Amino acid sequence: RTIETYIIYLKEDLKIADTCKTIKDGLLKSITDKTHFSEELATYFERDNPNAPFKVNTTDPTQVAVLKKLLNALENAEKSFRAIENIAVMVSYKAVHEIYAALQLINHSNSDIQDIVGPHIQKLLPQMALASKALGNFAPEHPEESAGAVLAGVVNMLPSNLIFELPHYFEELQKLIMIKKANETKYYFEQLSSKSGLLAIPSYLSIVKRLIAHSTDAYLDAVAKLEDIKHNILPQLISELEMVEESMGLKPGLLTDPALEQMNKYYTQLAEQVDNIALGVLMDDVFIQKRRSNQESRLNEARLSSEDKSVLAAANRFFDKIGSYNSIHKAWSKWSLANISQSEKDALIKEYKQFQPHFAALYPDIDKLVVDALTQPTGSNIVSRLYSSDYKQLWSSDHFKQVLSCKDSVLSSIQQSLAQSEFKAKLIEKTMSHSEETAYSMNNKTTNLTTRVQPFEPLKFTLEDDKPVEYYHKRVIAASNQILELERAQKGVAEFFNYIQKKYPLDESDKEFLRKAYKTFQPQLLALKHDDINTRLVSSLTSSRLTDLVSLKSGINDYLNEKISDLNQDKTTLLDKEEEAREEQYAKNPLVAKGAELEKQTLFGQMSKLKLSKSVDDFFNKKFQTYLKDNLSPEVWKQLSSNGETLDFDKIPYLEFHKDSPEVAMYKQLINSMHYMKNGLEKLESLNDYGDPNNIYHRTRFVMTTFNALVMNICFSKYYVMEAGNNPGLKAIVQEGLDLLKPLEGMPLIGDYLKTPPKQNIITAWKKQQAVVESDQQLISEQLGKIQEAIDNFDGDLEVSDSAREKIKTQIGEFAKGISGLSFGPGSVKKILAALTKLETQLSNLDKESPEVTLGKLKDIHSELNAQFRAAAEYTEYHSGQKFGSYSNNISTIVSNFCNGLVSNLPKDTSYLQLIAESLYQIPVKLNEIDANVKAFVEGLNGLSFGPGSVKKILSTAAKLQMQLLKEIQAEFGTILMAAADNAEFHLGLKPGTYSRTVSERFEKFYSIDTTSTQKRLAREMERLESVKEDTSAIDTKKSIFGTEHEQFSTLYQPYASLRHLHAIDRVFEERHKINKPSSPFDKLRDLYLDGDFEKEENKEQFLQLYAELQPHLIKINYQYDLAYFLRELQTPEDFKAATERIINDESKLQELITGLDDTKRLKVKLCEERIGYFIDLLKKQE
Amino acid sequence: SKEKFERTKPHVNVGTIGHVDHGKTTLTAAITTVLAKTYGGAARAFDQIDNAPEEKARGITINTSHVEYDTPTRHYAHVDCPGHADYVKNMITGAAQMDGAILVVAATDGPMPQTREHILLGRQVGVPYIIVFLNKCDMVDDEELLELVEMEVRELLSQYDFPGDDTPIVRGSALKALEGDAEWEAKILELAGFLDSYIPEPERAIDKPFLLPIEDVFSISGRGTVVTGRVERGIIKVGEEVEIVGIKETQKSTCTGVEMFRKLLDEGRAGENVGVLLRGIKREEIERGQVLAKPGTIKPHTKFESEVYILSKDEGGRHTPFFKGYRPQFYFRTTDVTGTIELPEGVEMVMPGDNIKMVVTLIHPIAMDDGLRFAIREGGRTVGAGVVAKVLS
RNA sequence: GCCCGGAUAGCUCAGUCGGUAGAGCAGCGUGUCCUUGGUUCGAUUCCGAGUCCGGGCACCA
Ligand SMILES: Nc1nc2c(ncn2[C@@H]2O[C@H](COP(=O)(O)OP(=O)(O)OP(=O)(O)O)[C@@H](O)[C@H]2O)c(=O)[nH]1
Ligand SMILES: [Mg+2]
Repeated sequence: RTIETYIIYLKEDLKIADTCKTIKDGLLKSITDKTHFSEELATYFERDNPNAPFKVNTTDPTQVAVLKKLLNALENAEKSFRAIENIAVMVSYKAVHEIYAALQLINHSNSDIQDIVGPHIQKLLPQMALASKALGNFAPEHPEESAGAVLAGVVNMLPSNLIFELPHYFEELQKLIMIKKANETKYYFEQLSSKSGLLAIPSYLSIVKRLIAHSTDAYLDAVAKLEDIKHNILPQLISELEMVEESMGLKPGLLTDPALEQMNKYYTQLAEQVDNIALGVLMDDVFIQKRRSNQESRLNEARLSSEDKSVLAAANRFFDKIGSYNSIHKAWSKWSLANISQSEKDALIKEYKQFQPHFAALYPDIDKLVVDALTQPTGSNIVSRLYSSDYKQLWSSDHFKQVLSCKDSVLSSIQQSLAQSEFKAKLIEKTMSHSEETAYSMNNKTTNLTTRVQPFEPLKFTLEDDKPVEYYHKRVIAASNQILELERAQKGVAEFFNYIQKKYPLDESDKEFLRKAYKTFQPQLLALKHDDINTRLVSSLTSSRLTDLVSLKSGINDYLNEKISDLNQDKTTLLDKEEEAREEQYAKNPLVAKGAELEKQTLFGQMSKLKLSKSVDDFFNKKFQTYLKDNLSPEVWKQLSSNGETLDFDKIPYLEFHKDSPEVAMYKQLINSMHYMKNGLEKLESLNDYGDPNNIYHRTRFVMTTFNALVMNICFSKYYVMEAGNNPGLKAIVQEGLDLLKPLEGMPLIGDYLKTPPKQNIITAWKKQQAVVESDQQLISEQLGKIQEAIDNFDGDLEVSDSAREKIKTQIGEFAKGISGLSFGPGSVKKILAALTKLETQLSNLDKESPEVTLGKLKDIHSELNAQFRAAAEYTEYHSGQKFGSYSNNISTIVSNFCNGLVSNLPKDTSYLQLIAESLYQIPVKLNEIDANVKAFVEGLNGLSFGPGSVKKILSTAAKLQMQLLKEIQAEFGTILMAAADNAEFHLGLKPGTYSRTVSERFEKFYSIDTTSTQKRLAREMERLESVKEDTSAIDTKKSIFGTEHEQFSTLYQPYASLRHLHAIDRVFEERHKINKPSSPFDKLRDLYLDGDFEKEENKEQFLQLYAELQPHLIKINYQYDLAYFLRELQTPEDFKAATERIINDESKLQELITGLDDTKRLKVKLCEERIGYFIDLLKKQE
Repeated sequence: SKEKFERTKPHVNVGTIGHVDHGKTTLTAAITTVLAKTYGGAARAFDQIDNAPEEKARGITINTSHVEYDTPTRHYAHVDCPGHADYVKNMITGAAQMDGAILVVAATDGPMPQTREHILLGRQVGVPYIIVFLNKCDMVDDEELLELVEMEVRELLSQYDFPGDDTPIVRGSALKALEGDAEWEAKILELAGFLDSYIPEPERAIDKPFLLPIEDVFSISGRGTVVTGRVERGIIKVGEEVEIVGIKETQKSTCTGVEMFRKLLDEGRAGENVGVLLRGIKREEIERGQVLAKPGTIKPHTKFESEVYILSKDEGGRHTPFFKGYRPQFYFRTTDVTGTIELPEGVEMVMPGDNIKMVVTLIHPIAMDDGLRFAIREGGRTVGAGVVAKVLS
C-alpha cells in the first residue's frame, strides 16, 4: 500500500522518468546542434544505436567525458524509473543516487560545462529532492533530523545573452553618432556598464568605458585614438570573445561574427564621421596580424600542454613504485607510507609534486594522507598532530592499497586533460581558418599588397641560466609562433609556385590568387636581398616577368627550411632549460596538501564562502524586525513580539496558523520563511566549509542529496517571501531580503529551482484520483499513432526531413496529452475519429494533389476538429461540474496549436494605473520619455485594487479631464489613490499613514484644500469601521460547519458512540433517526460514522459530499485536507472509515478556527478605531 | 599433562585488547616477567607469545595467545588478542573468554579506530570491565598530551556504557618494564594491583547445566581431540556425557579428561579456561563456534527477533543504507553465522545510526537465548550491535 | 587460524579496456553470471565479506 503510493507518486506527481527522458533529449540535441557547437564536439556524441551507452575513453577531452557520464547517468536513471513504473525502493534509491553522482560530477566540472549543463539539469533538481524525501519515509523515523519547513504544495510549484550583448552594445554606440551628445552617453553607460552576469571576458567594463569615452570625442590625436581603438581595444575584445567561444566549444564565429560585423560597421561610421569633420577598415594589416598572433599564442599553449608527457610519466613512476611493495615489505612498513625509507620518500615526493593537482581533485583525503605520510618527520607522535577521528580512520588503513586504488582514475584524469588540450588546439585551428575566411570575405574577397612591409626578423636567443619557468616559456612560445609564421609562409610559397606552374607552363587575369599567396611569404622574400624583385612584383600584380621569379623558388624554400630548423633547435634548447627550471622550482617548494583548497571551489564551496547566512541573519534581526516594529500597528505587533521590541524567538517556527488573523498568519509565515532560509543557508555553509587543517574531506555522491534537500528548503521558503512580496506595504523590505539572496539564481545547481486551479465536482475529482490510481482514450491514441506512422511512412516526392518527423512527434504528444483528459459525448467519438481518419488519409495523400487543395482540405479538417473538440469539452465541463468556457478554451487552443504546428512543419488595475499616468502626462503636453515615466510610476505603484466604485470615479475624472483639455482633477486622482492605499494598509497590519504618505509622495513627485481630502479619508475610515462591525464571518462559519444544534446532537450521540463499541442493539441504531436527526455536515458525518457500513457506494458518495462541504474549513486546520491527495487515498472502505475518524477528531481545531475568526474581528475593530483616532487627530492638528 | 593444578586462588580471565601495534603483546610479556620477578610466576618472553611463523614474518599478532600468571590473591588467565583489523574475528573469540579487558592505548597515538571497535566488540561479547594501560609513556614526556589522551579514552569508554570517569588508567611503559627499568616495573605492579582490586571476582554459575563455547580445537597425538574454552556455566567432569551443538548436526561424546594450562583437572568449573578431551571424534567434526552442553539441555535455533543499533559512519559502520535481503555476519560468543534480515512492517531501508527491531534468520542453527548480545560485521567492518530480544525458531 | 584457486543455462565452457551474457549439447532461454555489500556515469568483469568445493601452510590442552 505504501509502496503503491510511492510508485503512483513517482509516476503521476513527479513523472521522473519522463523528466529524465526530456532532459537527456534536450541536452543531447543541444550539444549536437552543429549550429551552436562545433562538429569537433558533436562527433564525440555520435552513436551507432541509441540503446547503447556512451563509452568514456581515456583519449576524449575532460568536458566530453563529463558530458558522456552525465548523459549515461540520465539514461540509466530513466531506465530504472521506467522499470519501476512498469511494475522498487532499492531500485529508486539507486537511480536517485546515480543522478546525485552525476550532480556531484557537475559540482567539480569546470564552469564552462556548468553553464552548458545547468539549464537542462535544473529541471529535475526539485524532482530529485521530492523523490529522496518520499524515499526517506521508508526508513525508521528520526524526529528533529531535518526539522525544516513543511513542503505543503511543492508538487504544484514543480517547474542568447552572450551572443546578443556585444552586437547590442555596438548598435547603441552606432546610435551615438551641442547638448544632444551629452546625456545619450550617460544613458548608454548606465544601460550597458551596469549589465553583468555574462562578463566571462575578464575586462568588459574597461572596453565599454574606454569605447564610450573615445566615442564622446589637430587630427593627429584623433588618428592616434582611432588606431588605439582599432589595434589595442577591439582586437583584445575579439580575442577574449574567441577565448570564450573556444573554452565553451561552440562553432567558430558563433558569437564572434555578428559582433565583428557590428564593430566593423561602428568603426566605419566613426571613421567616416571623423573624415567629414576634417585608414578606417578595421582589418587593414595589423588588426589581422594581432588577431593571428593571439590565435597562434593560444594554439601553441594548447599544443605544448597536449604534447607534455612529464606529468603522466611521473604519475606512472609514482604508482609503479607504490605497487612494487609485496605483502612482506608492506608488513615490514606496517602498511604505512610513513615507515618507508627516506630515499624512497624523497623519490615519491619528487614524483608526486608533478601530478598532485590531479590526485587531489579526485581524492582530497588520500592527498592529505600522502602528504602527511611523506613529509612529516617520524619522530613526531600522532597525538601532537591532533588528527580528527575520520582522518585517524583513513590513517589506520593500508596506505599502499588506498593509494593504488586511485591509479586508474588519476591516470585517466591526466590523459583526459591532455586530450582536452589537444581538442582545444583543434578548436583554435578551426577558429584560425574561419577567421581567415571571414577576413577575406569582409573586405571585398580581394587582397591588397604594399611594398612598405617590414621584412622577416628571425629572432635569436641570448638567455640566462638561472631564471624562472615563465622566462623560458615566453621564449618557447615566441619561437613556436615564429615557426608557425614560417610554416604558413612556406605553404604560401608552395601554393604560389604550384598555381604559376599549373596556369602557365605579369599581364594576367586571375592575379588575386597570386596576390594572396605572395602576401603570406612577402616578409621572408624581403628578408633576402630581393627588395627590387618585391617592388617590381607588387606593382606588376596590382596593375599588370613570370619566367624569372620562378628561378628563386629553391633559394627561398631553403631559407625557410633552414630558419625553421634553427628555430626548432632553439625551441628544444629552451624546452630543456624550462624543464630544468620547473624541476628546480618543484624542489624549492615544500609539499603541502591541496585537497581542501580544491574542495573550497567546486560549486557549493563558492556559495559557502559567500556567507549568505550571516547577511540573511543580519537583515532578519536588524533590518526586518525593526521595520516590522516601526510600521506594524501595535495590535498586530503584539502577536509577534511579547517583549515589545524583539520577535518571539522562543517560538519562531509557528505551526498552527489557524488561530490567527490572515495578516498575522501572513507575517508569521514570512518570519518562518526567513528563519528556514537562514537555517538552511547556515547548514549548507557549514557542510561546505573546509577550514579544518586536521580533518579530511571525502568526495562522495551521498552528500549531494543533503545539499539538494537544503537547497529545496531554502528555495521553498524563498518562494513564500516572493509571495509575501506581492503586497503594497511589504515590497521594500522583502525586495531587500531577496536582493540579499540574489547570488543564488545564477549558480547552476540551484537556479530558480521553482515555479517563480480548477473547481470541479467532488465525485468527479474522487473518480479522477481513483482512475489515476488504477493506471475512448485508447481509440484516440491509436488514431494519433496511425497519423504519426502515416506521416513517417511518407516516401513521396514531398521529402519530409527527420527534423519534421521529430516536430510532428512532439505535436502528436502534446495533442495526446491535451485530449487525454477529455470526455466525449454520444456520437462525438465517431465524428472525431472520422475526422482524424480523413486527416490521416490526406496526410498519406499529400503528394497526390496540388498544395492548394491540400491546404484547403487540412484547413477544413482543422475547423471540423476544433468545433467537435469545443463541443466535447463543453460536454465534459458540464458533466464534471466545472465552469463553462474554461476547459473548452484550453482544448480549442491545444487543437489550434497542434494544427498550426502541423501546417508549419509539413512542406487589470495595472492597466488602470497606466491609463491614469498616460492621461495625467498628456494633460500638460497637450496644453503646454513619457513612456519611461509612466512605466516607472506603474511599477512603483503596483498592487492596488481600486474596488468597484473608484473605477467609476477614475473613469468620470478622466472624462472630465478630456473634456477640459485646475487642481481639482489632481486632487480627485490623489484621493482615489489615497483610498486605495488605505485599503492596502488596512488589509495588512500597517500603522495608519505610512504607506498612504509614501504613495501620496510618489504621486505628487510624478505630478511635477487638504482638509477636504482628510475629511473624505476620515469618512471612508468611519464607514469602514461601520462595515467591519457588521461582519458575521465567525457565526456564519460556525453555522456552516455545525449549526445551532451541535450541543444537543453531541449529548444524544455520545451514548450511541459508546453503544457502537445484542440482538436488540440494532433497534436503537435504526430508531436513532427519529430523535437525533443531524442538521449540519459535521453531525451528518458523525451519523455516517455511526452507520459504519462503508462497503456500499451510497454512503461513500454521502461522505464525499460532506467532505466537499467541510473542506474549505479543514484546509486551514491542516494542508492535507486537499482535493487531490486526500481523495487519492480513499480507495477501500477502511480508508473511508479512517478518513471519517480523522475528520471527527478535528472538532476541537475547528472550534479553535471559529474562535480565531472571532479574534480576527476583535482585532479588526481595534485597527479601525486606531485609524479613525489617527485621522481625527490629524484633522484637529491641521488647522 | 604432569601436574594436578592445585586450586588455591580465585581464577579470573583477563586479556589485552586495543589498536594494532599499541603494545598488547609487550604488555603481556612485561606483566608475566614482572610478576615472576616479584612473585613465583613463569617469565614468558615476547617470542613465546607470538610464536607462529606467520606472526613472526608479518610482525603482528594473528591468533590469540594464552598465558597464566599469579598475583598473591588471584590467578589470571590472560588472552593476548590481535589488533590488526583483518583479524578482528580472532580478537572477538578471545574477547569471548574475558572477565576483564586491559585496553592498551599507545600514548604516542591515542585512541584509534580499532580501540573503539574492540571496546564495542568486547561489550557485545560480554566483557564487563575495562582497565586502560596508557602504554609508551617513555616516548611522551609531555603531560598535556597524556591528559588529552586520558580524556579521549574516558569519553570513548563512556560512549559504550563503561564507567569512563571510574576506569583506572595506568601511565606505564611495557617495553621499559620488560627491559628491566624498575621505575617502569612499578607501573606494571600498579596495573596488577588494579587487576586485583578494580575487577571484582565474578559470580560463576556452577549449579546450572554445563555449557562451554568452543574457542579452539586441537588434535593431541596419542590422546584424541581436545576442545578448549571458558566454561560459561556448570561443571564438566571426567566420564560425563556431552553433546556438541551448533553449526552441524549435534553429536554425542564423553569427557575423558579435563586440563587447564597443561595441568590435569578432575573437574572443569564455570569461568575456567579449560581443555576437554573427547572420545572418538575427528578434528574435522568439530569447529570453533560449536558448544559443549549437557545432553538434552540446549536446542539450537535459526530465527530470532532482535533490537539492533546500526553504527553510524563516524563510528566505523556503514555509510549507505541496507535493504531486505541484506546478509551480514552475526557474531555470538564464539560463533559467526551468516544470516538474513527481515525488516519490521513499514520499513524498507535502514540508515546508518538507526535503531531497528528486525527478525534474523541464520543459515545454520546455533545455541542462543534471549538477552544474548551479538555483533554484526560485514565487508570487514562492524555495522551493528544488537541483543536477542526473543527466540522464534 | 592463515594463504591460494574456482562457482556463468539442465550438462560442458567462452566471455577480461568495466558499456544490455553467448556457443555446443539437452528440451525459441526473466539464466542481472554462487550470495551480500562497496567503488563506479555504468559491474559477470574491479574491491570486500560470506556460503560451498578443491590443496598448501600453520599449530597441539
Ligand atoms: N618505546 C616503547 N615501545 C613499545 C612499548 N611497548 C611496545 N613497544 C613497541 O611497539 C611494538 C608493538 O609490538 P606489540 O606489542 O607486539 O604490538 P601488539 O600490541 O601485540 O599489536 P599486534 O601487532 O596487533 O599484536 C613492539 O615492536 C615494541 O617494540 C613501550 O612501552 N615503549
Ligand atoms: Mg599482539
